[PDB]
Amino acid sequence: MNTVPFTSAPIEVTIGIDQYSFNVKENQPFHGIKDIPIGHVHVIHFQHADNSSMRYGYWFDCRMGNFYIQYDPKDGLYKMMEERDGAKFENIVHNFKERQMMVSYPKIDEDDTWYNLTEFVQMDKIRKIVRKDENQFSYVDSSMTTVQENELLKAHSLNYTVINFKSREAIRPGHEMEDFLDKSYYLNTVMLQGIFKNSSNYFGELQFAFLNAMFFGNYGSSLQWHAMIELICSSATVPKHMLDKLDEILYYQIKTLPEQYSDILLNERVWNICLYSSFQKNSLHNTEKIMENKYPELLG
Repeated sequence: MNTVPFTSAPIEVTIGIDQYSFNVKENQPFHGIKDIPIGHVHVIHFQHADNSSMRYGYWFDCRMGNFYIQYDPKDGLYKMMEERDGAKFENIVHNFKERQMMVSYPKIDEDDTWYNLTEFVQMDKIRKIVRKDENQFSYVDSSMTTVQENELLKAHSLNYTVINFKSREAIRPGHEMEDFLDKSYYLNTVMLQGIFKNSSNYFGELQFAFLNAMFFGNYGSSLQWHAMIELICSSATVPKHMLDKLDEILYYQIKTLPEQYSDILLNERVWNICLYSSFQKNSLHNTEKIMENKYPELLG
């Protein structure tokens, strides 16, 4: 299907669906979101009126089942659920009067923003990162730490591939100076060939990390997104089309960020290195341009 119904909206909440956002008044007859473009992952996210620091939400793919949202009194949270296929369900969810109480997913923008933010993101990879369980959708919130964050402090965590520059996995014995300065071995042998297998899987996790940082204020995800960028930029040897694609991917991401700088969304230190010092800095034409236009404060 392409509708995500809500049982009701008993409490005031700001609802995000992908990059769009609307407010639902307490007990306003609201019964969900209709006309969702099938065949991209999607994310629905929530922020309550009384809670500013806490965002929470669900990544899902409408091709994998029928999902709906139900408010849980115990928890005071909106929860995603799966509903088994059925004629009766279809008939209530597609009823004209019911659909009049739903908000329509906005007609696609000519920049094709969502597709460009999620081109490489795949629901099955998302489930491997977030939690392998009985649900086909994945819960994320502002507080979830990453496996990496969990180790820096020496199952409810974000299992991103750990990208550790100071680690011995980054340095070949006998190449201590070379691999410290040039991350090509780490990027190509360890990460691309060993772990991700290809650049699409690498970009998928980079895109997912970015979206979590942005929609949930998840710092661990911001950390991951920056690390994945810096790993490419600080490698003297990068597969040909990978560099060109990265500039385009980053451009859309920077474009979608809020106008107000936030140090949990953009890392000034890393961005200054990538844009102005890194080996691949010249490959980031479009990204550099929008970064300077949008956030001159951070850059000089």
